[PDB]
Amino acid sequence: GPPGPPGPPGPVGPPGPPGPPGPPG
Amino acid sequence: PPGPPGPPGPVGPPGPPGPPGPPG
Amino acid sequence: PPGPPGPPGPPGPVGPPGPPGPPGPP
Repeated sequence: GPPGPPGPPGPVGPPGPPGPPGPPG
Repeated sequence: PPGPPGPPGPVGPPGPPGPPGPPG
Repeated sequence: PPGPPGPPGPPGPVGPPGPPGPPGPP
């Protein structure tokens, strides 16, 4: 028999890094 | 007789950076 | 007998954006 179909998508990736600091007051 | 579905793929990549912080 | 399992699926969605940065200096 032929191979089965592809598996499901993997899970959602991790959050990105924080943004840079805000502007001086 | 087809095989079963494959395994789940890899975790996605890290998200993009957040926005700049608040003014001081 | 059956075939072998299929290949892995694709990678998942990109992760969410990070949080806002820290405050600026006073």
